[PDB]
Amino acid sequence: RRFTIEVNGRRFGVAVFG
Amino acid sequence: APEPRRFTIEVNGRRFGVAVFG
Amino acid sequence: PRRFTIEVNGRRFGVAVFG
Amino acid sequence: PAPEPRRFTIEVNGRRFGVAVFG
Amino acid sequence: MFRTILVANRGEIALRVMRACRELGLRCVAVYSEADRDAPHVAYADDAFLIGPPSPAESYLNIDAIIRAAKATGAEAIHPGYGFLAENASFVRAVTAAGLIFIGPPAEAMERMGGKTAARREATAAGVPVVPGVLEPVTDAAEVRRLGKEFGYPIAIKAVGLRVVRSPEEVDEAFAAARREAEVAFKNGELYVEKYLDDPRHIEIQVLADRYGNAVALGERDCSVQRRHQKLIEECPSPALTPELRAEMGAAAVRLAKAVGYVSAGTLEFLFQDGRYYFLEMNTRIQVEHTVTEMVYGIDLVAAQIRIAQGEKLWFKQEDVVPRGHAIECRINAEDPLHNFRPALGTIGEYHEPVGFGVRVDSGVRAYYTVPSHYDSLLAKLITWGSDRQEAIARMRRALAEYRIEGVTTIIPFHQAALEHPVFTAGAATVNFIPRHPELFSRAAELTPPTAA
Amino acid sequence: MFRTILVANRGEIALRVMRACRELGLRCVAVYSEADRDAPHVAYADDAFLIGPPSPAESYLNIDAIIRAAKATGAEAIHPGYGFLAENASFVRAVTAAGLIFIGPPAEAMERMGGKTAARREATAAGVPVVPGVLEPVTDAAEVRRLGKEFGYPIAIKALRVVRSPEEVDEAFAAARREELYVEKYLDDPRHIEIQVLADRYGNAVALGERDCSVQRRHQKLIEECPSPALTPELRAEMGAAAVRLAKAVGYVSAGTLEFLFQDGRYYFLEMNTRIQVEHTVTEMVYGIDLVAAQIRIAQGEKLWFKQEDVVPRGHAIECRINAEDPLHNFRPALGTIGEYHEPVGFGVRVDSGVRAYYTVPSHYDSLLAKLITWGSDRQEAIARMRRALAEYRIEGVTTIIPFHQAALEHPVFTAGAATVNFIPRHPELFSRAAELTP
Amino acid sequence: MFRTILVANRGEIALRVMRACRELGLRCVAVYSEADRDAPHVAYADDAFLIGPPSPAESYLNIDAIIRAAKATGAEAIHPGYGFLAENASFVRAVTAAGLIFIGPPAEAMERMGGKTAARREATAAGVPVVPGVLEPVTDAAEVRRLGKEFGYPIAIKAVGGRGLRVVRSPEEVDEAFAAARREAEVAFKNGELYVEKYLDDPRHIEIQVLADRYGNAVALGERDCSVQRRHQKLIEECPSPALTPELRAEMGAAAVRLAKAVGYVSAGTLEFLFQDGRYYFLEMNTRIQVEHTVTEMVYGIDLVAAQIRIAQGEKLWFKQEDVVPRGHAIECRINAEDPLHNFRPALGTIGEYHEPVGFGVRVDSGVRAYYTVPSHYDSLLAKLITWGSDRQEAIARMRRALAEYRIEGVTTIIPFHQAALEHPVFTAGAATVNFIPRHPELFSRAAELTPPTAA
Amino acid sequence: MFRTILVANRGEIALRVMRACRELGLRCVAVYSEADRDAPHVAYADDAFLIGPPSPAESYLNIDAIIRAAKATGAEAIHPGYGFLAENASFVRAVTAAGLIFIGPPAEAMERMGGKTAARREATAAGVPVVPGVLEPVTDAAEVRRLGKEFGYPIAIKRVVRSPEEVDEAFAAARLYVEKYLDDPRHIEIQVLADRYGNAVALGERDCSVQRRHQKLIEECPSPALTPELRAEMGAAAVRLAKAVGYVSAGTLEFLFQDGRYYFLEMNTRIQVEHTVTEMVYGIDLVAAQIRIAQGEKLWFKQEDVVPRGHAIECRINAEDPLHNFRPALGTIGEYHEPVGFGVRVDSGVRAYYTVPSHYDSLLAKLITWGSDRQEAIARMRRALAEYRIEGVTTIIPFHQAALEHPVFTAGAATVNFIPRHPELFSRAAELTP
Repeated sequence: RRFTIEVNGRRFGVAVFG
Repeated sequence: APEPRRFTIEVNGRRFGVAVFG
Repeated sequence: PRRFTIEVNGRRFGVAVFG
Repeated sequence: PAPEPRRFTIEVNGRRFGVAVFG
Repeated sequence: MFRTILVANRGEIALRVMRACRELGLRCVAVYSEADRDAPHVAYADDAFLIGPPSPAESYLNIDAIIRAAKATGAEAIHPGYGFLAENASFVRAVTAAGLIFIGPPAEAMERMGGKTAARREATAAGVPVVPGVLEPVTDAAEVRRLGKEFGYPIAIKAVGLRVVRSPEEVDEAFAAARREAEVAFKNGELYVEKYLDDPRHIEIQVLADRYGNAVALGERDCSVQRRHQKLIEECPSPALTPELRAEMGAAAVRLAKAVGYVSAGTLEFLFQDGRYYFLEMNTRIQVEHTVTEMVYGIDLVAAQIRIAQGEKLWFKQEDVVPRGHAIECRINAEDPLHNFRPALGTIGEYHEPVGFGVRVDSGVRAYYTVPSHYDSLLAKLITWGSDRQEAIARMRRALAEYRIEGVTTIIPFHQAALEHPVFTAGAATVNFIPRHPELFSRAAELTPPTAA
Repeated sequence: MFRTILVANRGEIALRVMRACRELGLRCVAVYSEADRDAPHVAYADDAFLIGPPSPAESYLNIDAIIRAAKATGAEAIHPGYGFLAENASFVRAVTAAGLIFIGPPAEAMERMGGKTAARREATAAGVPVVPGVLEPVTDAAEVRRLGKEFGYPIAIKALRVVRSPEEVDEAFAAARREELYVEKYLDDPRHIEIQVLADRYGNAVALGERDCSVQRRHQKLIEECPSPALTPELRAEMGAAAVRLAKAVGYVSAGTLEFLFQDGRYYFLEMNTRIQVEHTVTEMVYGIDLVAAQIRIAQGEKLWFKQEDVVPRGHAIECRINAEDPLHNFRPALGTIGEYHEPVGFGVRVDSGVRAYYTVPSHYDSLLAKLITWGSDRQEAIARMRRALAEYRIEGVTTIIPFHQAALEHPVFTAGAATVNFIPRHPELFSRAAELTP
Repeated sequence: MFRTILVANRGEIALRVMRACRELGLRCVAVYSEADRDAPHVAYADDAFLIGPPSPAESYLNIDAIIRAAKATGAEAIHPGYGFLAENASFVRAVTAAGLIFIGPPAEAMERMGGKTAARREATAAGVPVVPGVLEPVTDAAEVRRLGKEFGYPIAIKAVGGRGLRVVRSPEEVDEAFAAARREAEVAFKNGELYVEKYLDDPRHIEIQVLADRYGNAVALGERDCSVQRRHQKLIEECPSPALTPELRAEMGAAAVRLAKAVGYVSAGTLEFLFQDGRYYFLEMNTRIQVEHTVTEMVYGIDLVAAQIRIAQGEKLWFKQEDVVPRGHAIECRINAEDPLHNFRPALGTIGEYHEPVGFGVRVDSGVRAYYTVPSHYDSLLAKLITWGSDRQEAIARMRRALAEYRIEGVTTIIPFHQAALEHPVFTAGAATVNFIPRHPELFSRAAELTPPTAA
Repeated sequence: MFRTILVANRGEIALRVMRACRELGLRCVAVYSEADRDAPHVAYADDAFLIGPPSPAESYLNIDAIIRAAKATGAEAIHPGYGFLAENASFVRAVTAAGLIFIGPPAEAMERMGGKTAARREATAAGVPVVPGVLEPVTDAAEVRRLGKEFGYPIAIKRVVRSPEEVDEAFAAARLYVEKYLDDPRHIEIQVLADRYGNAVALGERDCSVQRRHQKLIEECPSPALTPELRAEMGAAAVRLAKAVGYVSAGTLEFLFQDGRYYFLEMNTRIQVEHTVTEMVYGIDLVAAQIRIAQGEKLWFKQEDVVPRGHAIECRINAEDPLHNFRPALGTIGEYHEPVGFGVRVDSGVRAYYTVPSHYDSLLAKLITWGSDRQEAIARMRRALAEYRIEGVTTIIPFHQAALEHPVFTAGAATVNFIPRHPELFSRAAELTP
């Protein structure tokens, strides 16, 4: 499960292993 | 161009703003 | 509003997700 | 009592993290 | 000079240290086992870390785990508190190798005063009285007799006391019984002799020192009222001490502290009978009952430890140490006073702590909190201060009555009974208060209310 | 010796006095209006009585009702507290005629110090300085000038105008007639310094130190501290000695407060409060004395158990009043229901409160929810503890001035000990910081 | 010595700078607007930050946003790239005040060479020839004639309109042209003020690359012929230029180094000249990396982006002018995503299938990928196609093959135009001038012949 | 001059030669077995022909089939590439007899340099050093010792003998031939380009010493171990040998370099797999040069024009498992993303969503990087290796990444015994493999 997240501007590539 | 999901998250009193895609 | 507790590799962090 | 947590392994930009969420 | 400190403890003391950190503008980080995840000290701290499972050995006693948590949280110093690893030189050395400051005495001093025998020897140097004894295996009954005359009867036979000998003739039977008992139970069978004090009082002296050799004595404490050998009530000042004896003991404490190279707070415990005081052992840490000394001498000892850890020279001198008023502390332990102080467990339902001038509550519990069983019984400490001893006793009685802790049994009834007992009111409480007055438990029951969870 | 005493008050003081009653082995009886039936002080007391409807006039200021409550509950003495009937000599006379003991000054002393003018006369007869002023109306502009030379500029015309020079007196008299006047000396940047006095029925009196209640908004106090940073050891003795002198002259017999104004090394008497002081807490923590307990004993006829040589200050104490007001909107009264209530805890933290969790605050009477008091070895400690306690005091549902307290305790002027009566006016930056600290 | 560098640009150049960072072991941080969220540069980067809304003024030209992004990502230096704030002294001064290193020339040099008037003045001071002209207003027709004698006909009348309102080849024509130019400026430009400059009938655009260090060492890294241009925007660039002689190359290189050192230059810069009849004239200096640095980069074997970073860290030049040697020939064609045959009007859309040409001597510097929607809010440059050869002929053949085998399906590109030019006899001979496209319209007919149908 | 050229090969090399064909304006015809119908080189070519079934013996090695393809497709010359009928004089004779031009050395020259023994004889003439050895069997132990004096210890029995005493026992254990043994040699090879008219040039050296079981994995130019003096001597020797044998087109002379001395081993008669590094450092298209020499152009440059610039390194992307003794790995590649940038060249024979034929080699592609100095080439190669995406099949790319981080490679001391002596490479390889 891959999404991209922007914490106050900073781009982060996350990958949740349920 | 799916629109993002925008939340305001407070972690230990520090308000960050998040935008999730996908 | 949505309040949880999260332990990232041991460190406790108090989160509040609002909306 | 003591509801068990939800445990996930999250990789952020190649950094493995062990996460436990309560509630 | 550090900015964030990690508290390596739980419950009451951990909150006590954190409050001091907050007042001094420093960040405090908490460590907790799985059982104390919902504990007050984890919520209070600025940051927290999970050090292990509920087992003390795998959590709060894990040296490597604590140091790793400090690195993850950015801690630069560690406050041991009063239990786990506070007087463990190894923990100090691990902290030193990791580059962090130990908020306590140095390792070498801690070691020299670690064992009761080692402390007694350091006390013989520096001229501090100790309990007249041999501490070296006695060979026969004849040696006991000669040592009995030298020390003065009564004397007591102990093993590595088993029996108390009041006369020279009584020594052969007791020696035989004491040997068999040691062999059978402790698999040792070697004994030693010490002088016995029939009705002693437990008086201890608080000392504060700096990295630079300045040491001061911050008064006395009477911790005489104990069950088994565990304190239940402590008060400062002690009614048995005279102003002159108080100065003499403080001087001895500072001499002993300086000889051992002490830094930080510590407590030297003595036994007091018939106008004479005897050193037993030194606690190289903060004491649970430091609260009463804080109320009478108006000093924040935890803040003092932090300043001394940051390298400050003592900001005051012995002339500045002045007692005002009287303070008494009743320890609110979760035990059933009416059934051999059996451990009490459960979940605290409704919690309302007493309030007022001269009332202090250092607690490690809250309302709707399940008390962890793996550790101690101390839920909280109820401390009152007064203009005179009578005032302090009255406030303690009111606070005790108006303390609401529902769901778990506490010794709060016992406490109230004690504070009514005529012996206590006079200040004749000796170590054998509870053993010699079993009417306390009758009164306790009357004040024990029916309870339900 | 009386055994049960009735507390003719509510809220903070009512609970505070009851604690003193409990400690002394005495029975406390509460009085309540219909608004205060479910109030904290009513539950705490051993007994309670309904004195009337919510209007202060028909309950709490009703002498006959309070006397009736004492009769029904068997009380033998009444503690007035502060406010309402505490400084009403008539209430004292009614209380004495019913056979009950008034835990306070005698009626005659209360009267001699009642009015500001009467108090000024008693203070001059006792050699306590007063503000230079004329008691009668000023006839012409010339008299203002001559009075100006006598007192020293600046001076002030009152029924208002502040005149800094003899030349300005010509215009100012014109304006004052537009709005029948009198003249008094004006102090540019004074400090409110008050002295606590304890006395016994037998003429023995002691001075228990000073208090700087200078941070005030519209003559209403907000922060109080002991000792005052502005006083010197010599000034403290002179003012304390003067306070005892005035007290002995009027025949005082209970706890009292003499309020002065302090500017340019000189002190001037203003008013005497013939009651317990709201901020007696700071004095209690610094000198280690239970004043309410002391009142009860001196009322019981005990001779003073200590002397002035025994009165010793240790440490520094600050009190912030948790008033239910909007610090950001001209301290307008805020009312509502308190949801979650958690008081700060620790060494040297005292909370004298009249509220609880899940309590709807009566909209009548005062705005004081509770009083937060901190003690430290030095002032810096006390300031640090107050900052922690203010942050960790949880009062949900109602607006409090706690943000203002937090900003003030961060302000450089307060940190330095320069708090004057004009502290709030001269630094409006407090409210910006207060805005920053609100939810 | 800094470890993390922030690239304040997008598209092709941002990827080019980031690759230099990776090879040097440095972390690259990307900044992106909302339109370029799914852009290639963002993903390549080690870390990234939203600079702002799609509007260029609110994103890549927003100085405070870029600096704020650098602080959040921990960047210690900023690479401007080409365009946007790369030649903006305000951005340089803001970056210096924030404690960051600007990977480029210093602010003062940038300002001294910023405006066309200032640069020509600085170039005459350093003994670099400039276009003979009078920047102060010319009052009457007689002054034009006198200025015509000194400058040499033809001359051009222009208004304070960069290209001549009128070109006069004889003294007799000046009365008509002066009258015509005045109305045109008065009515439209709104200022009757004119000025006179020398006119070059068939010039060639030749530019000199200059690299300098913080310590005053400067070197000239060769020439570039950027003559083939539509309007004034370059389309094809090659290195070396066929029109230059070995002697002129040194003479121009020396002039470039003189100006760079005289102004206190640091990092990479490009001095642009006009060349006709054996004579070179200075026009302007670009205080940044050049889009066409690739051809020089391949002919002289130097990584200029890496060179910029090193001198930014304070390294002294690791080579000398004796070490600057050209080998081979390089050509660059701009894949600009605009419609040839339709006056290069912007072409937009989504790129479906993307297959880049590959081989020895083929380089593709791109800012696009397959299944990518090309943002319309900024530039048109999708990618740059560069080829190297042993001789010019080889490089042209590789460019011809690479152009044919470059697959971009969703959007129209000028790739047909490139193919026609590279077949043109004038280009094959090396005679392409600035007027190459205007003078030969047969290019567009051949372009139509090579244009695949795009449909929708 | 021919217009249509047939590439009798597949995969990487086949595409490389075609690119040269297109650039020179020539027609490309591809040959493919049933396995390579969907192969990149058949799609790229202008024309294609089916030469046989997947078995190499029945397809790419079938002389008659290739000649048949040339006739059907109209090809006028054939480029052999490397590894299939290349260095096969028989194929050359068939191609010349069929009326076609062979884009390589002539048959007679190719034959003279075929066998190791035959080449050594041609090499001793023309003064090129060879490994001291005896071509005939060694009769007794005494001859080994005597051969030990002539050659100088260590020697090798065909066991390694370090002293005369060990030769007495070692000879017994083996029961031959004797040659000098090099403890830690380096693999140095010299590039030769020749003309139909007797003009020959040496285009430098290459160090292809990082090798497992005599199979090259990494190649670089120039060699850090060679000095300018050795470079001239070795290149001259290469040209000397070529001229004596009548060479035409591209060739590679492989030497062994130990303790400042070089010894000839073999000459490969065709194009080199690692010719890429030489092309990048010396700026020459060798395949184009081969085509030009084939139509009869005289060499367009002289040894003075041969100038090295920069440093180039090549990593072979082999479909093999490094963690398990380079075991052939096979499968289908899903997503294919090649590294790109200045100084990065990829010669590939695969594409995205391509099932790799198992009947042939393991070479998926060749990754070549060039830099101003060797350090750039190392950094550039390390980035390219990281950014090469081959998702369906296991490759030796992890091995390459570990080698390029290793201290010995960084210093330029990689010998033919590099991999045996440092097994830490495979530990590092495991870390980068998941």
